Amino acid sequence: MNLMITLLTNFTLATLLVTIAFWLPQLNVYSEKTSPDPMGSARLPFSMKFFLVAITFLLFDLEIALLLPLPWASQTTNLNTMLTMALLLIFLLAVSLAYEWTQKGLEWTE
Amino acid sequence: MNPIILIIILMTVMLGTIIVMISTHWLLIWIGFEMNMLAIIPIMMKKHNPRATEASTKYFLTQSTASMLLMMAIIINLMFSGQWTVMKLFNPMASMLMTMALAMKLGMAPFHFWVPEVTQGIPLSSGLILLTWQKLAPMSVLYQILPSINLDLILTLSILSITIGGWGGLNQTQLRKIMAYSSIAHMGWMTAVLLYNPTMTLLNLIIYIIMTSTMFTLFMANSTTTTLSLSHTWNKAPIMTILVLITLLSMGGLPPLSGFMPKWMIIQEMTKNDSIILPTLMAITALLNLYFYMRLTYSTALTMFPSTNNMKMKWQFPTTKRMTLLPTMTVLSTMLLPLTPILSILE
Amino acid sequence: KFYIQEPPHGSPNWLKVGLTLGTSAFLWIYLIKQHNEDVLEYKRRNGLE
Amino acid sequence: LLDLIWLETILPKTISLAQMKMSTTITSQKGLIKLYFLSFLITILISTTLLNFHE
Amino acid sequence: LQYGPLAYILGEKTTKKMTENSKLITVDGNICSGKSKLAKEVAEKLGLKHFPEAGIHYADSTTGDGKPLPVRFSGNCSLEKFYDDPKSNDGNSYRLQAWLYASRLLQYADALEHLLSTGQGVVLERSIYSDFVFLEAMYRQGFIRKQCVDHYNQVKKVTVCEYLPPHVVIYVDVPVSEVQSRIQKKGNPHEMKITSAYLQDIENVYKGTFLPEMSEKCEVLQYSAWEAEDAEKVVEDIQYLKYDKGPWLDQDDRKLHNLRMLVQDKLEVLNYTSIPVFLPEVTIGAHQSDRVFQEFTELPGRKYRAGYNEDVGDKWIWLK
Amino acid sequence: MSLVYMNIMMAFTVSLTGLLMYRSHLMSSLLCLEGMMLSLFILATLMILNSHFTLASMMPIILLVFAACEAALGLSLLVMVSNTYGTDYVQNLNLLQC
Amino acid sequence: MMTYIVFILSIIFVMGFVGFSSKPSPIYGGLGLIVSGGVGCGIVLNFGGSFLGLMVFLIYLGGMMVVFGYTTAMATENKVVLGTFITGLLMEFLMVYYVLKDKEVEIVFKFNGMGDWVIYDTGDSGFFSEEAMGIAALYSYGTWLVIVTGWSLLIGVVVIMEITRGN
Amino acid sequence: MMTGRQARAPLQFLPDEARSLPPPKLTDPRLAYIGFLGYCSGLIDNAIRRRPVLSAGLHRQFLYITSFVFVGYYLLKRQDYMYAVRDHDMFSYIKSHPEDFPEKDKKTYREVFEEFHPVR
Amino acid sequence: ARQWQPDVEWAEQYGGAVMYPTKETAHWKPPPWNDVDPPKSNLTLNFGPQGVLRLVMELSG
Ligand SMILES: CCCCCCCCCCCCCCCCCC(=O)OC[C@H](COP(=O)(O)OCCN)OC(=O)CCCCCCCCCCCCCCCCC
Ligand SMILES: Nc1ncnc2c1ncn2[C@@H]1O[C@H](COP(=O)(O)O)[C@@H](O)[C@H]1O
Repeated sequence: MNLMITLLTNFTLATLLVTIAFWLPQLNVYSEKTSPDPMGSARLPFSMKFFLVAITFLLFDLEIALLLPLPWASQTTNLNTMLTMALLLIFLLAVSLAYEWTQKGLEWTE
Repeated sequence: MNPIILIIILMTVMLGTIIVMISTHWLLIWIGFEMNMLAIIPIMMKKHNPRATEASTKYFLTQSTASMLLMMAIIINLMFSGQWTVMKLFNPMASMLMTMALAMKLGMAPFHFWVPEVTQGIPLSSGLILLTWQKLAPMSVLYQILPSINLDLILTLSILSITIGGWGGLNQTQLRKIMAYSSIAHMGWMTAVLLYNPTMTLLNLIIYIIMTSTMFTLFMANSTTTTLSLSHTWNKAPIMTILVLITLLSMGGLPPLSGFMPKWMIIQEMTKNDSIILPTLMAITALLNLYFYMRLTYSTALTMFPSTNNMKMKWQFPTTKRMTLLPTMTVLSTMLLPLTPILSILE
Repeated sequence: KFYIQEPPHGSPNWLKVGLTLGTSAFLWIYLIKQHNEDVLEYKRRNGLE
Repeated sequence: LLDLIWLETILPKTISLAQMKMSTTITSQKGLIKLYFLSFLITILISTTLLNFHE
Repeated sequence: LQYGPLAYILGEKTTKKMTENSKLITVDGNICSGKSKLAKEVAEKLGLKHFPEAGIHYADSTTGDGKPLPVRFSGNCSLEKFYDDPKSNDGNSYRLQAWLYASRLLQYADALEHLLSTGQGVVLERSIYSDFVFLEAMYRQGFIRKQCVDHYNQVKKVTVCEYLPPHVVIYVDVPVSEVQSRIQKKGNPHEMKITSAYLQDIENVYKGTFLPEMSEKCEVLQYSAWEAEDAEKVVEDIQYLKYDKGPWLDQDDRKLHNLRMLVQDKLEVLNYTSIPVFLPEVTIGAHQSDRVFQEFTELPGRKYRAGYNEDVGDKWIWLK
Repeated sequence: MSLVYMNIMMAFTVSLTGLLMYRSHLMSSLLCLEGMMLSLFILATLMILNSHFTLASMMPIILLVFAACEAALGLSLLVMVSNTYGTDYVQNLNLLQC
Repeated sequence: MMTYIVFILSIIFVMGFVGFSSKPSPIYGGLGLIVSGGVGCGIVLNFGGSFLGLMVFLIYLGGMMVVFGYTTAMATENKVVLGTFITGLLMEFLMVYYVLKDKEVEIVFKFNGMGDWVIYDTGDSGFFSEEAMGIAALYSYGTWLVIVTGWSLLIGVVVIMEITRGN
Repeated sequence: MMTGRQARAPLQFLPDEARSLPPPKLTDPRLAYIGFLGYCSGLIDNAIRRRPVLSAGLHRQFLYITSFVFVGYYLLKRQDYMYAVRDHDMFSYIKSHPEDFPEKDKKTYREVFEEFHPVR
Repeated sequence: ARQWQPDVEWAEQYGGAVMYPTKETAHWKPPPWNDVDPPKSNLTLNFGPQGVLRLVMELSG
């Protein structure tokens, strides 16, 4: 309950600062104006490279999600099985990265 | 696609279906379905045209929605039983949800509307994988959970599947959509005998896999997609027209062909249980499938549609393809009815 | 010589034909071995000798 | 009048033209994915409420 | 199968043999551009293999006993009747042109098969990118109809998308006057029965579409008549090329392995040559096709698969 | 049973009906699909924590991993469709009717 | 009120799902699903499943919804939205007022109307979270589970590199 | 149907009690029909690749016949085993339930009055 | 005189998308023979002076 009070306080202070930052310089009057970019008006080109690095992040993030309970898994009775599956998961992450390397996946985001 | 990568991906498909078959835990059933879909998506996109991307999009959305309904059915089973054994479900609502999810995975009606599009978009070999291998996993799960299936639900799905898969394929000229509506009809026939005697379900599964395997092996051997392209085989190879004659006549269940065997055993088992009306309406529906198989045979084999001049050049090149087990799959799919009591090996 | 190219089956692949005949003879002798073991096991279990 | 027209019409021809009509109406589909998934929704709602199939 | 995916698994890669000398070069020109000896000289000066120009009997030149078969089993058409009667009744013009395009597709498939299976370059003669230059000339002459051109362009649309264009294209500037001069200096009386506007239509489709549509997706060369008489200067121009066009650059083992698995399957190459479009100029009816196919069963070496015919003396068939 | 279970199931059925009525976008279909996954995660987690069934605590992580890899596969399918047509519209996907 | 805090967060969770399921846009759909993932994580955190809620934040909203917003923001740039929103909100608040007045409701199963604190245990678990030990048993017991999950992720990498290649 | 019986012995093609049964003879009509299916497989195999159908691959047609007889013999063994298990389970259930299968008194036809229906 | 084998028009019956075109399913064109559809660009930037140099790029990503 201390956590939700602290989150409410931080969110409320941030929302208050954002409201003040958007509405204090509106009290100034100065003037009005006309107000008419390296690319002028062209459609946004879809980059395949950015999407490939996003999915590569997502897959290695899932493999991290499998790797996360290792500090609690070292406390087990069954250490040989635990150590074998831990080294197995980190080796499968390395095989994922090596297949990402050698079959030309990390190109122009190297 | 890299051939080593193709072998790894096909073994991942087979591993997913094996994990569905062998496992006693519901999460491992769901994991087997996820592995199956995840590895079968590049098999559909082996050619990388827009039709395969559309077909894999439709297939992915249908199998994903089915897998989410499957996990919801598993989770409600964990409510009402507190355990994970793959056996009967301890809830009517989990039974209805899991039967709907397996109906979306089999492509049974009224969840059938993805089967002809995904069959039409992808190549012939991936269509063969889709229509033969992908029926093995949800029929195994339906084989395991039958003490909880609502009778009226599975019979409604079965007769609606047979009527839609029959009254659909009469119009078609594409060969893959004909195989797709044949798939919908045969899955209706398999699920209708499921609660009465499931050995006949496995018998219809084997005979259907043999007949669809023969038909797509012939379609790969001649590279035919439509009715007319199939009917121009007579001058390229006359024997292939005879083989699609006898196998298309088998798939509608002519006596004494071996495609008559499953539905004859199904009507034999459904009248033991005092259902005379329901296999009667089913056999009345199957005659439409038999009719457009007759129409296709009049197109292909019993008549000879006029060819072009370029066929004379293809006379001088015999087929350099891997027609793997095509005489074996043709002999099994037509001349097997004198061995009808072989069905007891599936007990 | 008749054919302007050497055909893929102008000469028999002796490896493949030897595999064919050897595997077929192996299946026949293994079938007859299993059948004789089956009839002897039948007459040993039922005591019909 | 009988044996080229009426007896020819009554058993095979009405069946023939009716299966032709219903074959056209089953594959009268416009191939749009919104149509089919909306029919899946109508399937789920009719199956739950209209048919007592959850009982 | 001597070649399959198991050959690619066990180590037979296609960029081992693919050196810089394995270049695909096509020399083109009109009916009397005189390139037939230039192709042989360029083939004997660059270490490349030469393919003679495919006609009616190219499939006869590959298959069987090699000799040109009778004109009922192969072709059902002629160049000479096309020259005598170009606006013919039965439609032999487009039938001959479709048979020639099928033979050029078989020739180009043999070219890519040689270039990918041996690594030895191929000098071509009027390849599949330069076959519509005769069809459009026939159509502008009114020798054929519109649906023939649409049929050919459908077949082109479902065939040419799978194949890669050659590296170098050499074009021979010969005007129509010298072409007609060499027509009179040949001595073939059917070939002497050709008018002027047909050669002009071939020239127009050449210089307006073929070199402009290949000047970006390959390296085109354009030379006159007299300067092609020394082939060693042409070989000099070939040896100093900066390749930056065509889809040859972005090729791995896998794309060219897909290409090699495609081109050696002759029926899959020849598949959509005969799309089932009932065009009556090329439509051979069922009784006539029956008759010619049963007589094709009667030829020596054509009854069975080629290693099983007992009218030419195949041995050990009972052990095959 | 519990009432929060009814609310998580109603969340699942709401994202179901949002998935079964396409408007325009394929990304909206994938977001309804992952809302279905999220409600499965919440419901399975509440049942597994509530019964103190210890060995199923590793089950929701496996659910999350498999269905997130499923979503990555869906995003790659959507990007191939976006390369084909330009949008992620579902009315572009009408080729396989014939 | 505070006894009903899991119920309040569940109502906010359903309101978020009706908010984005009416589908204004994939951008605002992702926005509403982010807010719904946070409040559903709060639902998980109020039963003592701290690690699974942090798996929600770290993996779901951390990787997957970030990649959804990443793909949405570079590949895209109503009446029915507001109508479906008020329709779903009227259905949900009818259910809320029913269970407020009746303390019992049946939509598909029968449901309680009490606070959902009533379904707990009153003991202690010693020197471990039970759920922490259950996830720590992924390596010592779940050999087959880790094998099939890691193989599915390796094939996931391979599959994505195949189909995003285009060729 | 009988999956409760073969759930304690899993994945056994032919169990240990199958060897109490008489094996199918090598002159069995079922096995000879499967050999005929092997001959037809050889014929269609020569037909699809344009070989002399009755001469080419005597080794190959003999391999088809040998392989189909070899698989079909074990299939007939499993068939006979499963039907023997079916009759054994049925007869043990009849013996273990005498009260459900009553010995009906077989009436002689002098007591059996069927109504005569005349045909005229 | 001899056995009837079909003409062109009888085989035209099996050469469409469906055997029977109705008024709703009449808009269909037949699919491609090799099952490949046609798929149906480079970026340009204008760097202002914000010495001073106005670069105009033609970028390929
Ligand atoms: C109770 C039941 C329990 C379970 C019983 C067993 C069920 C078994 C079901 C088997 C179904 C097999 C379906 C296909 C499996 C995968 C093989 C495949 O599709 O390979 C495709 C492959 C592609 O090769 P590629 O280089 O891509 O060439 C394509 C064009 N270039 O290669 C090709 O395209 C080659 C073309 C010919 C391939 C023919 C393969 C036939 C195999 C199936 C035989 C029949 C089924 C088995 C017998 C009955 C079993 C019930
Ligand atoms: N439409 C056509 N008209 C005339 N000749 C053609 C046509 N298409 C291909 N050719 C071939 O092109 C050759 C011209 O090249 P050349 O060998 O130099 O005479 C002819 O002899 C024909 O073999």
